[PDB]
Amino acid sequence: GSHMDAFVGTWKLVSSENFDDYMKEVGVGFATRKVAGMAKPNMIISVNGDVITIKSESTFKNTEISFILGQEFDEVTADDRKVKSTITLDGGVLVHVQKWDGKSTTIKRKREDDKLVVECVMKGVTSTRVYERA
Ligand SMILES: O=C(O)c1ccccc1C(=O)[C@H]1c2ccccc2S[C@@H]1c1csc2ccccc12
Repeated sequence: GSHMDAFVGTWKLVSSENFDDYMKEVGVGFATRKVAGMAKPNMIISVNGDVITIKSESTFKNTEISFILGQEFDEVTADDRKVKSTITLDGGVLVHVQKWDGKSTTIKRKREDDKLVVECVMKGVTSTRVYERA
């Protein structure tokens, strides 16, 4: 077993705050913001050995990333950015940094009670997305 197994499972989005504003800051265009903003993704997190997989499934897009903590990888985001991603587990928080075009955004995922809370930050703008078990 591992600490990381607190995140494993199938999660459904229950609330969102400031996600349109976050996407604006990231540089997502109007039409993508509208359709992505309507998405209610389910997030499936699994671990096999050292490899963590996070899959997000919705009517907008289905995406999947697999990675080893601390080891950079190339990722194509749901909004079609080509980014360099590094994911670490710091003090029980999964911290995902994406770098592209001289820009950076950080996505933190934390357990809080029966929720999985996702905080996305792009410069000064934070979006909070709350998931519960499916
Ligand atoms: O939805 C989240 O909770 C989330 C948080 C951080 C990173 C990715 C996500 C996602 O799940 C992303 C995703 C992936 C597949 C299907 C639908 C969605 S909505 C969201 C997303 C759409 S454009 C964009 C542009 C920037 C960031 C997210 C996003």
